[PDB]
Amino acid sequence: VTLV
Amino acid sequence: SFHVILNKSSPEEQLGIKLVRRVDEPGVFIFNVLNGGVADRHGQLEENDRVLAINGHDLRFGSPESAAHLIQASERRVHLVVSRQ
Repeated sequence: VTLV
Repeated sequence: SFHVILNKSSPEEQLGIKLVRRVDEPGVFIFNVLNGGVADRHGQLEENDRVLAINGHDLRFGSPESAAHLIQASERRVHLVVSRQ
């Protein structure tokens, strides 16, 4: 997952 | 689609959203929304929402990495165009  | 505007209190502040890609379909999708973060407090975004654009930059066939970069690039305003099934 990519945290933004 | 619909519009969600989130504002960062500082340029390095995260929105508190985890984004993912899927093997079987195009798009950037919300995996989860972190409790107490900017997106959670705003309240509108839900898991599985698709991020179609950030600040006018198309992400229909884009990547979570691009989304992160675009969110970071804004001083404050993050305008998301979102779709929901």
